Amino acid sequence: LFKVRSDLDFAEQLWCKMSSSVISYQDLVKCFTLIIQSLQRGDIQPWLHSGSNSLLSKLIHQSYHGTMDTVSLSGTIPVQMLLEIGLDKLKKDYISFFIGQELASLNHLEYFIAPSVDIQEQVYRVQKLHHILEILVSCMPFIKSQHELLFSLTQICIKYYKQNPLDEQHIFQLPVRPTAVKNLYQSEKPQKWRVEIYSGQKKIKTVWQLSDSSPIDHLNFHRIFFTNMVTCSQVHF
Amino acid sequence: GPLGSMWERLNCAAEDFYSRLLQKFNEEKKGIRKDPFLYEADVQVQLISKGQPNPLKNILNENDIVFIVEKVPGPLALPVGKARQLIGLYTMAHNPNMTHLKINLPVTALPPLWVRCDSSDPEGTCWLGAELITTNNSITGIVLYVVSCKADKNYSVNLENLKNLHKKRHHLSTVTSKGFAQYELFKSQTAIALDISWSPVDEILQIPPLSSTATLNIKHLYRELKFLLVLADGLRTGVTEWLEPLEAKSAVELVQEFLNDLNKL
Repeated sequence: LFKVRSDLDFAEQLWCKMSSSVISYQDLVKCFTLIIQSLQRGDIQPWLHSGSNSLLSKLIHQSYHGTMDTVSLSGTIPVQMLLEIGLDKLKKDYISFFIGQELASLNHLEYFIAPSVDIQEQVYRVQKLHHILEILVSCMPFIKSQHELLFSLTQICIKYYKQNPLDEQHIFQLPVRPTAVKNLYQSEKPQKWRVEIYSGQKKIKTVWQLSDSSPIDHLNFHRIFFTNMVTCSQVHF
Repeated sequence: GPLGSMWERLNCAAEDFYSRLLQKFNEEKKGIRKDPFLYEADVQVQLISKGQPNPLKNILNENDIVFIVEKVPGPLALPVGKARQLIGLYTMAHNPNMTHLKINLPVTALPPLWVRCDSSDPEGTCWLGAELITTNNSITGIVLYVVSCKADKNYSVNLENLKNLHKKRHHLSTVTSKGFAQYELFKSQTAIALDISWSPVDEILQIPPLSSTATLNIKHLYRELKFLLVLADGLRTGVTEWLEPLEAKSAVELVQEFLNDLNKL
């Protein structure tokens, strides 16, 4: 049972509430109107986790130590405002998962966390963090209690997603010791079994393989076993 | 084009193929032109770099940089005869004994070339490949690979037969072996398999020993994140696909109620 981040601040609790109820733009205007007035009236003193660049946090600091800006909740500002609050809170969820499980350091995550990039790029990077968690969750049943396997996987995923878009077909390779994975294969019937015969000239080979489905995607076939062979010829110039 | 006709050598079919392909190797060593180039309107050619899915991984232990050639639209296969011509061009374009009319620098070894075939050929060829053999910088030969694939109720194979078959065919006295097995752990991104390889093989269907080398091969979201994206898209397009609410209290009530609680100390 992983530890849920429950130490939520005013902005984060706001996000949780509004994220389960808001159904229109006017919802956002009215919700933010009440909070801003509650602040200008000085009726509340909310706490924030340090280090947030959201408009709301700004407007809160200005309420505590001084007095606030005339915001004007027009155009897309009320959307923006909730989006910011959501980003902070979600980034902090991910940080606490990865740091807390010792899968990565704050330093490692910096790219995904970045404040400087535009709001759609920040959102996009949260989706990369999520996609990393999905990968981890997918493998957990198999690399159960192998913290270094979990760790490396997280590292190679981070490395990949700083440089690459989310939509690319990609195969991650995670080196694993056969002992750490014994039970998953030793009594199991393999989906493919391949013997390759060569000699010094490692390019020159004969290959036999058995598969329980077609190893050739373009092969049009119009319990079945699939067998295939690879043979070669040397040609000298 | 000039291919198959008297003007083939004359108009440089091979050299123009070798040049085209040299663009990509030289290109992809940086830019990744996400377009497989149309060599012959009906024939396209992709290079496979990085850690992208390699179609040859299904049948081979090596994961090298490689061209894949196929019929223009799963992927489609050229007739065997056509694939053999293309394997021919690639071979000649790298042959030192071949007169060159355009290319005036020594030819570089290009990534191996592989071509999807339709079988339809007595011996049921599904792939043809060509790989260069280079001594230092100097070329010397090519390996020509044939792949055939059969599906049946039965199968028969003998570790000794394949050992000899390799020995007879390539005139050799010793021979070693490398084993590989794949186990599908999870299907449905979303696909996980375990790849295991060892040396040497002493048994067909041998169970990979624990000293084998191995890797894990890895190929309604929750509401808060879904809401996030809803807001993001709305902001981008002006069309917000609001979600059904979870709470019976409206946004405003929940917020007012939140505010009430924070005023009471």
